[PDB]
Amino acid sequence: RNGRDSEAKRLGVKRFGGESVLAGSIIVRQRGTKFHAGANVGCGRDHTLFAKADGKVKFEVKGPKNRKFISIEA
Amino acid sequence: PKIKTVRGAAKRFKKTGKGGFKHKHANLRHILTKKATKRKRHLRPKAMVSKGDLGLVIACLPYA
Amino acid sequence: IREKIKLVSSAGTGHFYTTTKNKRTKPEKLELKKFDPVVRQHVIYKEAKI
RNA sequence: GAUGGUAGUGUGGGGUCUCCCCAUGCGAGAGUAG
RNA sequence: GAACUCGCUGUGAAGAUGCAGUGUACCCGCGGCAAGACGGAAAGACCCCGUGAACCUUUACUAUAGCUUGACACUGAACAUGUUCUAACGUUGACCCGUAAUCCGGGUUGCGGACAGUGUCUGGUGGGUAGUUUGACUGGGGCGGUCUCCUCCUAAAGAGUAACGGAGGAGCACGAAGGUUGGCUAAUCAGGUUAGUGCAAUGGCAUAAGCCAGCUUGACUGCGAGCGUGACGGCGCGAGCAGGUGCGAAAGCAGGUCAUAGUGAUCCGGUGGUUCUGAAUGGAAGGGCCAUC
RNA sequence: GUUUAUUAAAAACACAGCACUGUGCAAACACGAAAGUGGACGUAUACGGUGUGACGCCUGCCCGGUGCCGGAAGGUUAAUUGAUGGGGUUAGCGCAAGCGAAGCUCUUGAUCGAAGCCCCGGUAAACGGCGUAAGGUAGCGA
RNA sequence: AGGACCGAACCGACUAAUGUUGAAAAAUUAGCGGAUGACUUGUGGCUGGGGGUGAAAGGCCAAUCAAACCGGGAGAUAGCUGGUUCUCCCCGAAAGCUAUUUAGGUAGCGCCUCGUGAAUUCAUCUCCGGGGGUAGAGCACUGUUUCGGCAACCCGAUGCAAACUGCGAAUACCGGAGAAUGUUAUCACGGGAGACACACGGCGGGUGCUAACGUCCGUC
RNA sequence: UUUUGUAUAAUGGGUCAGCGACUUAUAUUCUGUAGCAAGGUUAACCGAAUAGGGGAGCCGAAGGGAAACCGAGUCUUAACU
RNA sequence: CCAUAGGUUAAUGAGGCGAACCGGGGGAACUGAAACAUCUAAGUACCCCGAGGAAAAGAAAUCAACCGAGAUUCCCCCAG
Ligand SMILES: [K+]
Ligand SMILES: [K+]
Ligand SMILES: [K+]
Ligand SMILES: [K+]
Ligand SMILES: [K+]
Ligand SMILES: [K+]
Ligand SMILES: [K+]
Ligand SMILES: [K+]
Ligand SMILES: [K+]
Ligand SMILES: [K+]
Ligand SMILES: [K+]
Ligand SMILES: [K+]
Ligand SMILES: [K+]
Ligand SMILES: [K+]
Ligand SMILES: [K+]
Ligand SMILES: [K+]
Ligand SMILES: [K+]
Ligand SMILES: [K+]
Ligand SMILES: [K+]
Ligand SMILES: [Mg+2]
Ligand SMILES: [Mg+2]
Ligand SMILES: [Mg+2]
Ligand SMILES: [Mg+2]
Ligand SMILES: [Mg+2]
Ligand SMILES: [Mg+2]
Ligand SMILES: [Mg+2]
Ligand SMILES: [Mg+2]
Ligand SMILES: [Mg+2]
Ligand SMILES: [Mg+2]
Ligand SMILES: [Mg+2]
Ligand SMILES: [Mg+2]
Ligand SMILES: [Mg+2]
Ligand SMILES: [Mg+2]
Ligand SMILES: [Mg+2]
Ligand SMILES: [Mg+2]
Ligand SMILES: [Mg+2]
Ligand SMILES: [Mg+2]
Ligand SMILES: [Mg+2]
Ligand SMILES: [Mg+2]
Ligand SMILES: [Mg+2]
Ligand SMILES: [Mg+2]
Ligand SMILES: [Mg+2]
Ligand SMILES: [Mg+2]
Ligand SMILES: [Mg+2]
Ligand SMILES: [Mg+2]
Ligand SMILES: [Mg+2]
Ligand SMILES: [Mg+2]
Ligand SMILES: [Mg+2]
Ligand SMILES: [Mg+2]
Ligand SMILES: [Mg+2]
Ligand SMILES: [Mg+2]
Ligand SMILES: [Mg+2]
Ligand SMILES: [Mg+2]
Ligand SMILES: [Mg+2]
Ligand SMILES: [Mg+2]
Ligand SMILES: [Mg+2]
Ligand SMILES: [Mg+2]
Ligand SMILES: [Mg+2]
Ligand SMILES: [Mg+2]
Ligand SMILES: [Mg+2]
Ligand SMILES: [Mg+2]
Ligand SMILES: [Mg+2]
Ligand SMILES: [Mg+2]
Ligand SMILES: [Mg+2]
Ligand SMILES: [Mg+2]
Ligand SMILES: [Mg+2]
Ligand SMILES: [Mg+2]
Ligand SMILES: [Mg+2]
Ligand SMILES: [Mg+2]
Ligand SMILES: [Mg+2]
Ligand SMILES: [Mg+2]
Ligand SMILES: [Mg+2]
Ligand SMILES: [Mg+2]
Ligand SMILES: [Mg+2]
Ligand SMILES: [Mg+2]
Ligand SMILES: [Mg+2]
Ligand SMILES: [Mg+2]
Ligand SMILES: [Mg+2]
Ligand SMILES: [Mg+2]
Ligand SMILES: [Mg+2]
Ligand SMILES: [Mg+2]
Ligand SMILES: [Mg+2]
Ligand SMILES: [Mg+2]
Ligand SMILES: [Mg+2]
Ligand SMILES: [Mg+2]
Ligand SMILES: [Mg+2]
Ligand SMILES: [Mg+2]
Ligand SMILES: [Mg+2]
Repeated sequence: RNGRDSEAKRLGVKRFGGESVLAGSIIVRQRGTKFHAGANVGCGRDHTLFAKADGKVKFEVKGPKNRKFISIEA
Repeated sequence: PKIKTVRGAAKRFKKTGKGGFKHKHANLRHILTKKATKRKRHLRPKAMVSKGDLGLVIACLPYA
Repeated sequence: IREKIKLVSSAGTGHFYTTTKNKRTKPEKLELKKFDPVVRQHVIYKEAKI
């Protein structure tokens, strides 16, 4: 009755804290927002977080909800 | 005897200035309504044959 | 169940869009203002056969 | 929310080897004083 | 293959004269016996595999001889659609001649007669005959199950990761269920999402991603810095730029939908469009390009 | 009687007998691109094919399926025939946009059209079946 | 009279032994059947290979038969098996992924080699910047579970979980900085491959019986 | 030899001598080497000629675009930051 | 019935053989397509007929492109 699975989706963190990015670079692929778009970061339609500026990646526990934000530091 | 061109290949590839090959993209013949405009717009321009495929193409086109 | 249809320009060019439609639930012909890139203006587009 | 101990564990070695132990490094969670 | 060719218990490509340990054994015939030398003989016939072969079967596929249908031809006349007619044609009736000849031909006559028959074309039938096809995975093969896609676990805290491992889904829906602005907040009978999400599971969701209303078509066209993921074909995310549009007071937001399934390369062809091509030339046909089936 | 020369001699094959069916003679049928030839110098008491297998007593029910036979109202339907529409070209007429005869041409495919098939019957010593076409009779039975 | 009877010749071939590098590529010996017939035999003739002939065994057609023999197409094709010959020096795999009428074949990629070119390009270690949800743990959640108090719910105490998480390591991985060391150890492009049957052992697991010198992954 | 693995009780060889398996033609690409160099080279053929003649061709010095066409640009688009 | 078929004799020629090449009449399959049917192998092998020192072909109802060429045959290009 079993014997099915789907293709693994290659989700996860593509650029970790302190790595240099160009604008456009994907930082995390995810289902929903485990991570949230901080400063200089967009959120794509599949909740991909991507750099809007050149700079370094910065993850932070920020908000009243203890939520994890991806931002690009100049 | 002269090597014979693979004539199917010659209808699908053209040699560029620096010796690579441009081809037309797959997936833009039919079943177009369900496809996104963005997808279809990016399939219009001709693309280059990749590194892995060049050996296969060159074999087919000895008079490229 | 959904059937493919042609949204065709009122501008008189031949730019058509394509979409689907549930003809059983929506028997009336669909009409929408959409960008015609020949005349380069938003015009009325009206349903026609695919 | 310490401290201490315990669990786990990288490397090397060992045993009675379904599981452990020793050397060394890292060291929780829970609970406790607070 | 070469031999200076013992037993045993172990070992070991897993059943040893040849390895280890050990026991026994002076050298060499002759007659006997067949327990072993996985003895000799035949590149296992069983079994599986090969996109091997053959022959056989059939309502497997494609053909096809044969049989059969009609049209046209050979093939005509007169009356009316049918009937009559004779002259084509048939005769495996009779007779005559070549001729000594149950062949054959020619002649005369009878009978049949535009029929029959044959050619070309054409529908049917057609294992009579022929060429072939008849998947793969698989704790042997078959039978059963499975084959693409999505979600979770196995998966060893980056990614990825197998089994006929453990559990479920998809092959859509929606011109609103899309866009925006402004409001609004559940299950349950005590509280805070324990509800909701168009449809599985997981991750998300209050700034709600839930729900409602008004106004709308951004379910825009041309592009795209950069990046993710693939052997590749591809697939995905994407600021920003140009044009034009919607909502909003404006900042802004909008290139379909909370996200992750809802899919099919190429060929061949259809449809519309087209500052392209047009085999002497002008056209056209066909081809190209764009959109789409 | 016959048979697997060389591992099978049999319950297998054949057989007289039986039945069905074809065949009117230039027979059906067979060998042959054909001419011919066999059938047969035979003619339905004959000949071919098929099944059964001396003899005795017998051989039930089913025609829905497949085949065969008969039917031809109705439907569908080939070559053939080429209506009718559309396109291409261009003598002309347009100041130009276009329009456009004839001829030629590309295409469309009305009408005509047989058998077959669907359809209506028959047929089981046809292939078969015998709890739906009909439900296994007689006889026999570990 | 008779496909009548008994039985030699003659024609067969039921049984057994022998023989089985035979006396013999089918016989001999002792028995056995038919023996006036659908009998047997001499000579000659005819039928030809998808063809013949067949009282039917796929029998027989020159010791050959589910398509004779000889020559030719012909060196058919063989993803299969076998074999592949002198010497030295340098480097040195893979038995994986993806796809495949694919699975013992093949292609791209990975890994080997040779050449060309170029960044402190790469590695180890130290320090710095990261994201984890595994081990362990726990029980608020999803479930499961025991006991007590009250009796619908909840509470106290106690366990359990690959598809539980109000926690959470070691390691590993990504990035940055620095020294030392290392024949550039790295990356790119180009010539040539082989390989895509792996095995056992350690560790982490699925499966199996925490059975297998079992089977399937990850990693050394 | 074949294999994960063979003293293997897997394969092959009784022995010796002789023979017995990556070739050849043409095309194409890369490397080395030689000539000439923005050029290089001729084919058939002629020629008594390994000479010499023969430059028909071929490759190269330009690309882009499906194509018309444009050209150190060109294509894309109404037009490119 | 004229005749014509037929009959007889004469003269002349043919016949049969031979390696390839050549023109014509027929015409496979293995094989390749990683199966296979279109397609391929290939108008090949093979069979048959006929001829000659050669055969066949041959003086445009040919090309070309508005400029022109000038029968046929063979070689090198064009061009995989
Ligand atoms: K010993
Ligand atoms: K013995
Ligand atoms: K007639
Ligand atoms: K298995
Ligand atoms: K097994
Ligand atoms: K815009
Ligand atoms: K007998
Ligand atoms: K019937
Ligand atoms: K044969
Ligand atoms: K490969
Ligand atoms: K290489
Ligand atoms: K292992
Ligand atoms: K083996
Ligand atoms: K053996
Ligand atoms: K070469
Ligand atoms: K050279
Ligand atoms: K450019
Ligand atoms: K063939
Ligand atoms: K093949
Ligand atoms: Mg998944
Ligand atoms: Mg298209
Ligand atoms: Mg502590
Ligand atoms: Mg603690
Ligand atoms: Mg032993
Ligand atoms: Mg002896
Ligand atoms: Mg003996
Ligand atoms: Mg033996
Ligand atoms: Mg064998
Ligand atoms: Mg007729
Ligand atoms: Mg048939
Ligand atoms: Mg057949
Ligand atoms: Mg074949
Ligand atoms: Mg076959
Ligand atoms: Mg299989
Ligand atoms: Mg992971
Ligand atoms: Mg890990
Ligand atoms: Mg997986
Ligand atoms: Mg792996
Ligand atoms: Mg694997
Ligand atoms: Mg799996
Ligand atoms: Mg770019
Ligand atoms: Mg604008
Ligand atoms: Mg939706
Ligand atoms: Mg959804
Ligand atoms: Mg076609
Ligand atoms: Mg067109
Ligand atoms: Mg023209
Ligand atoms: Mg008898
Ligand atoms: Mg016998
Ligand atoms: Mg016998
Ligand atoms: Mg007769
Ligand atoms: Mg019988
Ligand atoms: Mg009987
Ligand atoms: Mg009829
Ligand atoms: Mg009846
Ligand atoms: Mg008698
Ligand atoms: Mg006999
Ligand atoms: Mg005897
Ligand atoms: Mg007797
Ligand atoms: Mg007797
Ligand atoms: Mg048999
Ligand atoms: Mg014989
Ligand atoms: Mg055969
Ligand atoms: Mg051949
Ligand atoms: Mg051979
Ligand atoms: Mg070495
Ligand atoms: Mg795949
Ligand atoms: Mg645990
Ligand atoms: Mg867990
Ligand atoms: Mg590092
Ligand atoms: Mg393989
Ligand atoms: Mg493998
Ligand atoms: Mg394996
Ligand atoms: Mg393995
Ligand atoms: Mg293990
Ligand atoms: Mg085990
Ligand atoms: Mg094993
Ligand atoms: Mg083995
Ligand atoms: Mg050994
Ligand atoms: Mg031995
Ligand atoms: Mg051996
Ligand atoms: Mg072998
Ligand atoms: Mg041997
Ligand atoms: Mg150019
Ligand atoms: Mg083939
Ligand atoms: Mg002569
Ligand atoms: Mg001549
Ligand atoms: Mg002139």
